[PDB]
This record gives sequence, structure tokens and C-alpha cells, in this order.
Amino acid sequence: QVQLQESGPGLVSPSQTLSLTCTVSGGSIRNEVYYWSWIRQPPGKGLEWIGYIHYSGNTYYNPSLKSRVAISVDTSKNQFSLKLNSVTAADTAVYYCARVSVGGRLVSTFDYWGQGTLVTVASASTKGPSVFPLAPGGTAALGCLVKDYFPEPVTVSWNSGALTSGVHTFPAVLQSSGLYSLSSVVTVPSSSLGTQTYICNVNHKPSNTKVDKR
Amino acid sequence: EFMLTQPHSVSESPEMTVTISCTGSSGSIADNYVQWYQQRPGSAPTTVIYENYQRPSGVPNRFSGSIDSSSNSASLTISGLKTEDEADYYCQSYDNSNVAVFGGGTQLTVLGQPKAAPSVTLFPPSSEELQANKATLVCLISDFYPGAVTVAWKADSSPVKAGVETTTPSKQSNNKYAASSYLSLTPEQWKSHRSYSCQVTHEGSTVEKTVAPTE
Amino acid sequence: EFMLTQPHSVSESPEMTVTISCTGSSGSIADNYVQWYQQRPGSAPTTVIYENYQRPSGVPNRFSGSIDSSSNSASLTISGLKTEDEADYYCQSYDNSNVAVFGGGTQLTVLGQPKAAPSVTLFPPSSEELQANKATLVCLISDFYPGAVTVAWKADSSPVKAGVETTTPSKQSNNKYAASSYLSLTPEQWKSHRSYSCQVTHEGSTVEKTVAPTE
Amino acid sequence: SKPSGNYNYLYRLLRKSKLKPFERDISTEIYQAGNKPCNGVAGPNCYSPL
Amino acid sequence: NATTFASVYAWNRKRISNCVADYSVIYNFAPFFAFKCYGVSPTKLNDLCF
Repeated sequence: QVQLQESGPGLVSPSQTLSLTCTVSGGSIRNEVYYWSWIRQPPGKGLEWIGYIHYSGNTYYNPSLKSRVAISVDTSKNQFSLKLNSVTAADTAVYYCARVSVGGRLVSTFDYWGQGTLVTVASASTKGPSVFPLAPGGTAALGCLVKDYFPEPVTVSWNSGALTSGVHTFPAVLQSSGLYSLSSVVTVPSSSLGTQTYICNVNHKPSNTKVDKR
Repeated sequence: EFMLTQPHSVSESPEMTVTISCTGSSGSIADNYVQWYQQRPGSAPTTVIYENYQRPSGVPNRFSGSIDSSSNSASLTISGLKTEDEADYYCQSYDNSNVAVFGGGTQLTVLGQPKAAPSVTLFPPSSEELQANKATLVCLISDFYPGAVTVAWKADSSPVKAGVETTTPSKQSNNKYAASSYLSLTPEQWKSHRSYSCQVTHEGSTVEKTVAPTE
Repeated sequence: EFMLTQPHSVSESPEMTVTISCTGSSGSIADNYVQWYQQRPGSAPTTVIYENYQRPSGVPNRFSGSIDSSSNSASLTISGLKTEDEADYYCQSYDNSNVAVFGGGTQLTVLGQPKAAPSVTLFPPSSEELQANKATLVCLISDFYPGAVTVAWKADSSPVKAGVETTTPSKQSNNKYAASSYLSLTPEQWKSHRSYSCQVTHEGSTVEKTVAPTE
Repeated sequence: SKPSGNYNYLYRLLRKSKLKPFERDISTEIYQAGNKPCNGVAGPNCYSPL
Repeated sequence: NATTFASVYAWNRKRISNCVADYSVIYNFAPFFAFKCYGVSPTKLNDLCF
């Protein structure tokens, strides 16, 4: 299946150059759609087209962001990157990379999209994530707490993805001190104490931090 | 430019026809192929309409529309609205200078959904956090349809003086909301009080937990 | 399978562009070359078009054609058709399994040909046939343009129906028709009558012979 | 010569050196003859061994 | 690297003579969508003379 995945630095400094990398799998850039674009989406807002690049060198950038957007492509690794110089605090948005169908009559059909990443360009209160367990009838409930993390794109899991029935997640919030908090719980029967222990897993993408705790 | 325009939100009862129109403030909308995309809460956008009259596979037949250059409006009709159709929609076209522009977005809200009572869940700080000379209470709110739900905290005689953070409610994938609350305090204050409670306020109802740290 | 289908006949005025069509059933017309062969009544076919665009030496430049890839069909056209181009044409192709398939053939009919009159001629039985104890009248018809020409026989004073045999009219070498009529009878009946007459029915005219066996 | 094409018989397109008398070559590595490496894949200026 | 090419009905005609035909420039640039050679081989272009 044709799948796309966003990657790159998740933490950018203000007034510096932003960098991202999109990974394409299941197709060749030079033949599949001949064009691959970037799209950003602010929190709670709509999509915003940035620009696409052709493997032969044809490029088209957004007029509102012409002087800052710089796009390059790799004709061998099947990957394309995006550069954004002179970033501002308002540029924090959930970036995406998608493909454009050009083999037809006209350019259209934004069919496939990536997973997205919330690139943060703020450098204040940069700290590492921390985890804390939560205290736990025919059914039982328990969860784990994650706080003190500034980078928003964090990932959580339970029992390494095995038997995730009853797992529920809640949205995050930015505290007044400048750190986010995340909470997730799971509902399990009381007779499930024999196997499939209640392990909660976390993974901090911008720093590769992985902590396992019960 | 090719700046499109969409209404911010639209509501309609299920089993009815919904009319959605996206207008192009600049340039003839019929000069290029106009597309429509759907983005459910917490998911990637999905193509709905292409070539202005065609629909790809997998999309139900409830999505159709047409383009009128004389009124520069992108017509879109939703026949037989249901709960699963509650998602965002974006009209997209292309400028004459090959500049792709996406619409401002439109939040389709299913108004005919029944009422729902908010669920309350509270967890006291564990010993692993108390050993770090800190404490934080985690309260959970969900299963509530109306957005007028607020939060409240008390400590056995009165509200808590410490700072309290409240999460912003958002739609889930199952047509429901999600929220949470946090309260940070010192372990000495957690031990020097009799009980703490997370109070959730709803229209004509309220539910609390009242977890006691001692005994 | 590549079954080339041709129409039955086609007609068009001379000095113009006369186009003959030939459609294929299935397969792919671009895999194998299409050829056109001209065949006249009483003669072997002759190659006219090969490699779908080429024409051999000696053939006039009026013969041409093209291949329609949108309908996987072949076509034959004559730039400035004249009277000598009136003949049958067969489109031929090949199957992917090395199988040659010939078309059904289309009869080209020049509409601009003028009318003509039948050349009725009747021959009496000779002395050799009479010595052979038999007799047969030969009423030859030629140079007649229409194909609906019928025959008739008359005795000395009344119509008679003997063992009459009538030939089917066919094209000549000069694009006209030819026919023949036969009437066999015994020599005693041939001598017992004063005259015999062959009648030929033409569109707008009729010719009789009235040949007498004696004197 | 099957009607749908008989692709069972293949011939080597090119090689960096000519074959010696009675020298069998069964290599299936992607032959490269351009100014840039092919990394074992059929790039814009890369040729298949067969 | 010209600024404007002529139309297809009036295509430009240019002749090369009395100069070193270093074909390495098209390999160094290589923005091409397709590349085919007939008669001669793209590997031995610099090894032949015309």
C-alpha cells in the first residue's frame, strides 16, 4: 500500500531555518504521480498549500511564502524535503506531505496523505518528558501520566500494542509553566490479572526517549 | 490569487439533505478542477470529489455536487445525513499560475444527536510521584455531547487555592467529546488536607468523586 | 480473434472522395498490419494496400487509407474515384496466434454510371444440333445497365412455357451486365411452328426477336 | 513464440567487457554504464543485465 | 541552456564543426525525462568521432 510518513527535526529555533523530511513507500517518485507537495495545518484551522516539486526540477511555491520556502527532492532515495527560513512563532502548525495526480489531463486529485507532525518553533522552556504512574467489582481501571514535555508530537502505547482493548486517550493541554501534560487510561476486567500485564509505553519522537513502566 | 471561502460551521438534522457552498473570492472557479476532501477528527484528509462531478471508490453515494462559474460557488449536497458524516470539509482548486489554494474549512455538526451525560473519573497521585516531592491529580471528563460543560475543584471545605489547568474539549472519532483537568500541589498539602474532589458541572446535573487520601 | 467486418456495398459519385470502412471485432489492430486487396469478378485478387500506409508500384496514387486507433478499425479511400475503380475490396489482418483473417468484402458501385440499353440477340439451333436429335434456342442479353432485367418467351401466336433456363446477370469487364436465355425443344416441335420470339423486359423498354425456323 | 509473448528467453544487454570464448555469465546484477552509481536499481541511466 | 526555443513548425537548425564535442555536459546536467540512442552507444560517445 502507498504510505507516506513525515520526519525531521521536531524542535526549531525562532528566526532560523525549518527542515522536514517526507518518506515515500510503495511507489517511485519519477513515475507514480510526478509531483509531491507539502501542506501545513494550524491547530483548529484548515489546510494550507506550500509547494510541490517535480523530479526534473519544476517547482511551484506559495506566493505568500515564496521568499522563505525552499523545496528539494532526491531522485534516488524516493524522499523529498522542505526548508523554511526566517520562521515566526505563528508558523507552528501540523505539517503534512501529499502527492498530486498529474498523469491525467490537469493537476488535481490530492488522494494520499501522510500522518502529520506538529512542528514547534518555540525554544522557550525546552525540557524532556517525564512519566508517572496512576493508582488503579468485575472490572478495573488504571492509567499512566506524562508531563513536563514541551514537544507536542509524543506517542504512547499499552502492552507494546498487544491486546489494546479498552485503551482510551485524552487531549493534552499547555500549562502556565510552559509544559504539556498527557493522560491515558485503559479499562480491563478483574480476571485479567493472570496474563497480559498492564504495561504502558511512551516514546518521545523529537528526542528518542523511551520509558517503560507499570 | 485564488482565495476560496467557506462557512466556518454548518448544522443539520440527520436523514435530511444538507446544502454546502464554497465560493471563490478571486478568479474563475471553473478554470481548474475543484476537489473536496473530508478530515474526520483525529485523522488524515480523504478525497471525496474530483473533476468536479466524479467521486472515487469507497466514498458513499451521499456526496455529490457541481461547479457554477457564473456564481463562482462550489455546490455540495449531502443527501441522507448521518452521524458518521460529522467531519470537516475543504474545497480546493488551482490558480492560473499553478498555485493550489485550499478552502477555509467547514465543520459539519450533526444537531439531531441525543443528549449525553458527562462521565467523571479521578485518580490520586501515586507514591512514585510523591517520592519526587510533587503531586498532581488527574481528572477525566468524556461522553458529553454539549460543550457547555465546565470544571470545578474543592478541598473538603472550599475550592483549592493551587493552580488548576483545564483541557480544551474536542470531538472524538465516535461523535463524542473529550476533556481532562489537572491540579498540581505539594505532597505536604496533599497530606495536610482531608479529601479532594473533582466537580463536573452539567446542565441540570453534577457528578463528583470525592477521593480521600487518608483512610 | 480478429474478425474484420465489412459493409455489404457502398455507392458514391465519381471525381470525389469515396471512402470504404472496415471494422474489427476484437484484439488489437496495432499488433498486426492491415492489407487491402482488390478483386474483380472472374479474376484473382490483387494487392493494393500493405503496411497500412504503403502502396506498390503500378497502382494509381488515388488508392489510399488510414488506421483509426480510437475504434481499432481500418479505412480505404479513393481520391478522385472513376469508373475503372469499381471492384471489390477486402481488408485483411492477422491474429496474435499467427492466423490470417480476411474481411467479408464490400461491393463498390459507381453511382455516376449512365443508363444503358440491352443488346438482345437470339440464335436459332444449327444443323449439327438438329442432326443430334435436339434443339435449343439461345437468347443472349448484354450491355444492359439495370440488374432487374427479366426474360420471356413467345411462340408463333401465344405465350409458351418450355424447358426455359435463365442465367443470372453478372458484371462484365466493362462494368456492364450480361445474361443468357435458353429454350430446349424437340425438332418436331421446332418444325411444327412458324416462328419463335424471345422477349426481354427492361426498365422503360422491351425488345423482341421473332425468328422464324423456315426461310 | 506464445501468442501472448514468450518472455522465457532473454539476452544480456551490455557488459563492461566482452565475453571470452566459452565464458558463461549468469550474473543478474544491475549493469551500470553512466557517470553515477545505480545502487542496484534501474535508475534514469541504468540498464537491466538481461 | 538557451533562452527560447523555436516552434515545432519552424524548428532551429544548428551545425557543429571544428570543435571538441565533450558530451560530458549532458551527463553532468542530466535533467532529462527520457534518453535513447540509436546506432551509437551512450557509453562510447566520447570514444568515437564523426
